[PDB]
Amino acid sequence: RAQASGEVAQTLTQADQQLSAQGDQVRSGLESSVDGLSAKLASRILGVDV
Amino acid sequence: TAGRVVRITGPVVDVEFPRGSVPELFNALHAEITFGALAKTLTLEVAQHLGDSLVRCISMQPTDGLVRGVEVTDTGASISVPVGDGVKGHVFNALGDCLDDPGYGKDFEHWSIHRKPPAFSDLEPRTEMLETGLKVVDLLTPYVRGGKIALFGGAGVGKTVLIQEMINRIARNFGGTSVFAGVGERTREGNDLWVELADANVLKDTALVFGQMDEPPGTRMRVALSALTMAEFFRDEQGQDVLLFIDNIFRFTQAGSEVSTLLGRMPSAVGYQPTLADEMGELQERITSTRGRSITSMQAVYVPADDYTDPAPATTFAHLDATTELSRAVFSKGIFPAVDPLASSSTILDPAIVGDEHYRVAQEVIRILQRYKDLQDIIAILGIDELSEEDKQLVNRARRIERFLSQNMMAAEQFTGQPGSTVPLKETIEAFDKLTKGEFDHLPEQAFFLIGGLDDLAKKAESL
Amino acid sequence: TAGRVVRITGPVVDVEFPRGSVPELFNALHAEITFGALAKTLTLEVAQHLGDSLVRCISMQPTDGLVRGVEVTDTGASISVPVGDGVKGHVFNALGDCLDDPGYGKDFEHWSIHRKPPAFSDLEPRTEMLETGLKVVDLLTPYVRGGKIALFGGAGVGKTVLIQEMINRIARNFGGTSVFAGVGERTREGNDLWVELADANVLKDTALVFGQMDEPPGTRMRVALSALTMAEFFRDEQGQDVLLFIDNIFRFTQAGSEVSTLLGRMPSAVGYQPTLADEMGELQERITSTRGRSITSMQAVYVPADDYTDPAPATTFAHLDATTELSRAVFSKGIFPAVDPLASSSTILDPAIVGDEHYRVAQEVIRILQRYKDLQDIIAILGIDELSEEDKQLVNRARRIERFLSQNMMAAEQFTGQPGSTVPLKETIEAFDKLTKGEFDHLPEQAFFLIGGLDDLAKKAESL
Amino acid sequence: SAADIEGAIEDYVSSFSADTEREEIGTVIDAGDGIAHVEGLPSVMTQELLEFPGGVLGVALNLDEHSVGAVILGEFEKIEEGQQVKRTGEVLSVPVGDAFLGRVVNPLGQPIDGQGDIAAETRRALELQAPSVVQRQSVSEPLQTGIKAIDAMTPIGRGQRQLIIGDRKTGKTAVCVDTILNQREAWLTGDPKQQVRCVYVAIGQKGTTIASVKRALEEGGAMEYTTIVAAPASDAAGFKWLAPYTGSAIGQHWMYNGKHVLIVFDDLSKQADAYRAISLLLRRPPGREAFPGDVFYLHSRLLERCAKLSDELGGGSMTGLPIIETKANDISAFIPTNVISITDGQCFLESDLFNQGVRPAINVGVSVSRVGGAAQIKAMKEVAGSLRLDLSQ
Amino acid sequence: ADIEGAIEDYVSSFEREEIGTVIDAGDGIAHVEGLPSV
Amino acid sequence: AQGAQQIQLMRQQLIRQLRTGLGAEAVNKAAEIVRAHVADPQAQSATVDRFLSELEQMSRLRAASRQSLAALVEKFDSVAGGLDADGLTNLADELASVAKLLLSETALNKHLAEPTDDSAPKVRLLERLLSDKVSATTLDLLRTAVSNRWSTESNLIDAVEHTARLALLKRAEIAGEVDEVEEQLFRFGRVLDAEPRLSALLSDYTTPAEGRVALLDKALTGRPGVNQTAAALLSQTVGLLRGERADEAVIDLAELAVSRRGEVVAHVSAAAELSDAQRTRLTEVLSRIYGRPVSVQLHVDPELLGGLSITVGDEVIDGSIASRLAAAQTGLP
Ligand SMILES: Nc1ncnc2c1ncn2[C@@H]1O[C@H](COP(=O)(O)OP(=O)(O)OP(=O)(O)O)[C@@H](O)[C@H]1O
Ligand SMILES: Nc1ncnc2c1ncn2[C@@H]1O[C@H](COP(=O)(O)OP(=O)(O)OP(=O)(O)O)[C@@H](O)[C@H]1O
Ligand SMILES: [Mg+2]
Ligand SMILES: [Mg+2]
Repeated sequence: RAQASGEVAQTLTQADQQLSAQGDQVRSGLESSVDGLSAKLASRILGVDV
Repeated sequence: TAGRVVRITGPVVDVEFPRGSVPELFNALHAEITFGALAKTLTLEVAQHLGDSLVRCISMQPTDGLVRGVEVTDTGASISVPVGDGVKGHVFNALGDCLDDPGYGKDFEHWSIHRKPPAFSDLEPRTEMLETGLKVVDLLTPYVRGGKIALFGGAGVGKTVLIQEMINRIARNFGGTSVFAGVGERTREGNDLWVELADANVLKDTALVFGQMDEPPGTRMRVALSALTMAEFFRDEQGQDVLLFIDNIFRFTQAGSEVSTLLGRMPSAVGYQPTLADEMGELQERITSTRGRSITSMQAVYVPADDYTDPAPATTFAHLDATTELSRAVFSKGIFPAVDPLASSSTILDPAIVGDEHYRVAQEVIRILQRYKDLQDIIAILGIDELSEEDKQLVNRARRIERFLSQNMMAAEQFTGQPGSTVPLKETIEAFDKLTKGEFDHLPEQAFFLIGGLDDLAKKAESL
Repeated sequence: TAGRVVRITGPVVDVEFPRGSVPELFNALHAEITFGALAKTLTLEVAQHLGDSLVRCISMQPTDGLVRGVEVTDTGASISVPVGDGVKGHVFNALGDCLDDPGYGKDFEHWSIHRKPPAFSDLEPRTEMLETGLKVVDLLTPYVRGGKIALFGGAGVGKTVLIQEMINRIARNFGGTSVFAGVGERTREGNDLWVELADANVLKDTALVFGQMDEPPGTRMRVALSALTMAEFFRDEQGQDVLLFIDNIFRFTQAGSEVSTLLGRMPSAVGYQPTLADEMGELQERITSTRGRSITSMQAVYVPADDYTDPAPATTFAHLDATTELSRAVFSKGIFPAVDPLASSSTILDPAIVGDEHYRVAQEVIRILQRYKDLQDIIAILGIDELSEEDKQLVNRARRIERFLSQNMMAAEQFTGQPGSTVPLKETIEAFDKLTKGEFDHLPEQAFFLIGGLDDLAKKAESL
Repeated sequence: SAADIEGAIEDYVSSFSADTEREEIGTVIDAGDGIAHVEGLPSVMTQELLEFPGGVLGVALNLDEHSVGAVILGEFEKIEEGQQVKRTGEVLSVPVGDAFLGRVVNPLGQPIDGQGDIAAETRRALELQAPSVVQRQSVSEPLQTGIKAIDAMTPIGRGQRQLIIGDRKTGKTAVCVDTILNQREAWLTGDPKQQVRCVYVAIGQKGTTIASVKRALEEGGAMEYTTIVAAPASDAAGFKWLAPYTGSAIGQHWMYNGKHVLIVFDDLSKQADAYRAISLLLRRPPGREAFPGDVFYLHSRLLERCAKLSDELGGGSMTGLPIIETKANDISAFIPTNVISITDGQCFLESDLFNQGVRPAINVGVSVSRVGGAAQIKAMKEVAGSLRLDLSQ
Repeated sequence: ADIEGAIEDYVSSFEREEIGTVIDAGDGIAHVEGLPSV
Repeated sequence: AQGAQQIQLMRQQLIRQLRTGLGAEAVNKAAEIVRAHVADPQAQSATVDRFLSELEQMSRLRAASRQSLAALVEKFDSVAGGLDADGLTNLADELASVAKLLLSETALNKHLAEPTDDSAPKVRLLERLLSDKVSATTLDLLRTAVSNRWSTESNLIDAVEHTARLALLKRAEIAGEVDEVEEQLFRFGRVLDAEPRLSALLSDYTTPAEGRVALLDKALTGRPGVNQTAAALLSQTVGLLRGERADEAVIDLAELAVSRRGEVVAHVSAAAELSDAQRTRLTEVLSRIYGRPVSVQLHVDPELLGGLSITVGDEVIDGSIASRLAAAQTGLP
């Protein structure tokens, strides 16, 4: 059980590092759309093209 | 001319009417809840006239969804329930609507659930014993045919089990009509009773009325009256011998307490409504049996806080011929069905009715048990070995009597596994007479626990 | 603009504002008293909105001298206290005004005494044991580091002395900071604690917030929140480990009760505020330790009339990781720290946390003491002489165990002159294992009073 | 990882709309201690949800000629006079669905575990009527708690309402958490007729205790199928009063879809205190022990919704393990006896027996299960038919 | 000045039969407006 | 398996954090965009017109008091139908005077408002007290008011004050200033809504009402532009507030003035003064929706971000662009 907990902790830390890096990567992709998404939302609230 | 909901406070609704159309007290009014999830027709019972053409009503269904200013129409008559031979074999709620077959009694004769009790000129005391088959009841708390019977109990001491057993013992072979009124009891027990009656083919002779505890105070107040109206129709309009089981009658008074403060009444002792005694007296006096017209009523009376000095049980005690008092102290000792042999009483336990042998045996049993109860304090500290020889013999006999008053009941089969048993009255008298004279002091006390009869006593003595 | 005082009812002041300037709840308002010796700027805390642009407020200084119609100016923010490393080593009142140096802290950062409790996601259960050196605490009620500890007790049983003992045992060598919050104990005790901490050189690491008995209820119910805001700042902004001594959180509930009576809210069971549980939860869920940052808290709880069923002790019991219920019965026997071993408990007395041996010894001790308690009436009437030999031996070693749970606390040196001891946990476990096994049941009972250890036990045995 | 990061925002923006409609709005005239009186709102329903501007919700309890007395369900520090109160148009209700498994939620159903929003299937009103007498069937399927004393002497069946009652630190929460944990073997079966879902309603418990319970369930795998409706002691009296009903609604949603639920209420004694506080703040005159007259109703209305539905209604069930804290070992108090009379049994955990080494500490004599053998497998019924009465003797 | 005298005269003004009207009625109690000589 | 679930939860947590960040940034950018767009006057007018197009496709008295007040207003109509401007002014002044008398002489009001059926003693008391001081019409109105029963003593003062207001309202109607009085009363309503401190000072009824009316004359009603009838109404109301706030009292008086002509007031909030075309369109559409002619009271609130909002009674139609912005911001998953 201790060995299983240790290996689970190891894979958890590895996955945490990998997911943090991959989220840092996908941050640029999200920022690539942020502007168009904001424009679309503004147009939707106004009921007309922004 | 119709009303208008002005003020809503939980189960209490105030309704304003035009000055010329204020409904009478206890009239039924119909409001409407239109919210989809809770849409319904809400039956209000006028409880007070509070001036300026405002009435104050106790809602029967939950008021959740009711809107201020919603129109309230006046029926012109009090809450009415169906009556007749038709209501037998069916389940109704407080309002008289059928549960197992909706729209069943919509065209039966309808009686208002509010009526004055029978005139004092029509009352005749009942002095005929009702043989149950339970040792303790038959010996020390002999029930009355046509009288009023009670099962007083704290919380979870077996009132429902014992009342179901009482249905099993009295109603199975009863040639009359039964009416069971679930007044704020547990719904699971109501369903078990319904299925048990259907299985035994007693349902066709029984009409069930349920006001279970999920319902608001109004239904828990008026369900007792709704069932009692069917009982009164069977008593008066048909001359049938009637059985009227009620469980739990205290939920009636308790329900009145819940709306007591919202109705504007100052609370009496222990937080009960000031009209506790008057309301309970009306309801209980409606249950009596006039001469030539019998209602054998049995009511389970909840004792709050296991306190028999509480106002509700104390006020109810005056309304009963026999009172089987269940105590948690006895229940804790394994002695099912929980009866305190000393607190319980009966008005027919007199030598002129039950006979000299029965009276002598019962009263000697009470003497032994009271002496044992007094000695318990001494024994718990000084030890039994320091008691008198006569007192030591009495303590042994008292333990055997306490354990022999226990019985394997039919309804308790699922508590003990073993099947139910019935002890004839003569056998109970003989067995307890022998116990009191010490003809069974040689048997171990555990041989007397949950046996029900002398043959079972001998068999269990052999098994030990 | 400003408002006007419209009603004054003891320490409660109603103030009317214009329509658009009504202050938010818990804002600080400044009124003026101009009469001679009572002149002062009076801090009010908004407690309710009454409508018509009135807010009902709690005075932090006594209102004696306040005049109807006097201008009230709202500060626009809740009562704020200074926070920072500079707050340590100094004495503050509920309002954050320093007493050792009156002008101190005005240039520090100020934090509202009112804030939301830590988010549920930030909480995790603490399970590390805080070894104190007291036998009873280390054995039967292991204190939790980063958890909540309480010391319940009637008047004069030793709550404050044990608080001082734990300041001497925990705070003395603690790496992090400490906060002591008087919440309605004696000003004499506050001064004694201040001088003791200065003498022990622990003052530089601890912040003292007092608001003692003589203060009005508002002060006595916000001093806990002020000290707690200081502790929260140390927990969150400095990342330090924090001790938080409160004596007495009952006086916070009692001040709340007084205010509620003055605020016109209907009383609860025994006169306490209807919001008793809500107020105590708001106060004590802030004291919790979030994930990576610990705040150990030790609270004295006054139980009024030695009644542990009182709503205030009962409400606070649910909030505590470890409880030490001081009992009058144990105190009268001279068994200091007067802990009732059976009523006191800890959440970490679990074999998965303290180990198999510690748990087994603690449960054997509790078994012996509970059996001794069961025999209490027989011992009172007839004494040990009538007991069975097994029970006689058990009672002998139960008396020896109960007396060996007593210890010579280092804070008690001021009373009995005897120096205080410290028993490591392993030695406590071994000694109580031997006691429960009877290895010491030949020594006289007197050898175990206030001895604190095995070597000291042998020395005192030689002395006798 | 996926395009959902931008896809969800795109879908929300494209589908977002705030079409105007008549709001029927009132104004606060009095607020404090979690109670707010609202002038206006002519068409507000009783127990309607009112939206205060800070996103805070209240429940319209009192409906007088002048004002609406609502109980703020959440942070009431932001409610002030002159403040603008919208009616939600829906009776007191909570979101429900399978998405609540493994989540810690407020009595309003919104999460407090820090994870994402819950994709509720629908909304269920908290005050829907309990199953009637003709809609139930006898309790006959055992609910294995894993504790010999309970499963032998006071068996708990599916559809039963077993009260765990006792003083402080007598093993109550331990019993309930062990019962929840023992259902993992059934959950892994994948059969809805065997799976028992759980809802642990924490009332007036400090947050760290609910976190400890959640960690105990995670370490046992019970959070795969257990929901926690947490009303920590910090939360106002409204949440502590509403949490049992929110748990009951979440459980009932599964109950009426043919699934078996187990509901723990920890403690109903703290719900009674919160309801007392709410009623006194609303200025309802109290009854005995300062409690409202409706305090019995409060529990029955709740506990009676735990039932074994008939086959016509799907066969589902909801088992209730209400927990009551007795003061000074007095089982004869008001609320204890109320719940004892509302439930189908007791497990009276006594501190005396707990200290004597009897763990789980069931007082055999006082404890009872009115379902009895019907909630036991035939082997257990045969082996322990008279065990409880034998131990009492 | 004349207010007190006129008020007293009106009060004194309050062999004809006296009949009141029920205004409230609930729980066995009835409030009856009028009947000044009751 | 528990570790696998833990890493899956970590992944979902990261996904949700990314979504939250992206949504917050997008909504903030959209808020900036909409704030910029609404700044244009033509664009703001376009938004208002679009909102009107969207619309285009869509008391405190119990039974006894209610009936008695209805009868009192009916008799007031019957009697004052043939009155004159001077007569109506005298009626209003004397009704205000007797209201003041009843307010000050609490015992006199308590005896006068006795709900008993026998009205003759009450009428005799009213005569003996007040017959020689007032005119016949006001005396007859007061006698009928006292004859009918009232649910509370305060309701008699409420009714006499209501009749006093109706007297001045009929005076204005006869003179033809019905619209001017309503609008100009609304003018003071808004004025007293601002400078809230003043509203409190007027609300003080403990101090003699002479000081309150003097304050009102010095501050508000002493100017030449104030309509005489509305000034009399304001003075009458401030002299009889009896705890009702001055601002609320004046706005309620304006509501009564519009109600007496069958219309209902609608309070409209906009970012800027709406033009005449959209003003008349709004009035027509609001009348269509509420089935009753409406009078719109505009309020300039630039914080709404260029939208339009309406409140009628207890109902609110919120088309404000700021409201939609808030809904979008709080609507993030
Ligand atoms: N460990 C001890 N050793 C010796 N004497 C003690 C000890 N604990 C308490 N006492 C005695 O009890 C007295 C009261 O102790 P303490 O000040 O701690 O009381 P308390 O329980 O906090 O009560 P209060 O409610 O008055 O604050 C001490 O002054 C001393 O006389
Ligand atoms: N069967 C058991 N065996 C051993 N230890 C137990 C058992 N049941 C409970 N305990 C322990 O006894 C104490 C009782 O804690 P528990 O949470 O079960 O009590 P509770 O009834 O919820 O109390 P509280 O009123 O403090 O919430 C804890 O130390 C628990 O670990
Ligand atoms: Mg002290
Ligand atoms: Mg617990």
